[PDB]
Amino acid sequence: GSRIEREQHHLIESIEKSTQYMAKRRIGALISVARDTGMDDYIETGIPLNAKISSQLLINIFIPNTPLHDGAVIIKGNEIASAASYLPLSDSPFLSKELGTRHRAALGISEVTDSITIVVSEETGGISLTKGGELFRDVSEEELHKILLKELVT
Ligand SMILES: Cc1nn(C)c(C)c1CC(=O)Nc1ccccn1
Ligand SMILES: [Cl-]
Repeated sequence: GSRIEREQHHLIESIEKSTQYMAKRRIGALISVARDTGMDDYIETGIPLNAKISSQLLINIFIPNTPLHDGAVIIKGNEIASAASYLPLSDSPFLSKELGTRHRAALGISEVTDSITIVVSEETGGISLTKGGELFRDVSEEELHKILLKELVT
């Protein structure tokens, strides 16, 4: 009851710290947090980790030209379920064309699941979020904290 609430805030803090580190260095990232709708089919596409959640591990996963970086990290429950997992690309023509594959993958998974997905752009270092087919582009740290707090702490 209260143990899961402490885990969710640790999940939020882990996302904030890792995205800040990667944004400063323009390291692309794609982190999808599953919810009610299971993402088990997409977890199976990646390399399984089943690891404890930490900002340190999230950073090490997305280091460029490493075995674990090319794809999405999926967080299920209180674990980093998989890395290098593949997410469906959205077919939306409304998505801006200056955004890349990570943004299109984050939008695609938000259209068929209720998951919260976070993106770090390797071109601009901007942090974006997707939920329910919508895109919050280049959010600030306050905006990111408010969205994650509302959507991840039940
Ligand atoms: C869904 C899918 N299956 N397969 C074989 C491909 C190539 C895709 C789409 C895709 O490129 N998704 C992606 C790209 C970057 C990060 C995360 N997902
Ligand atoms: Cl990108």
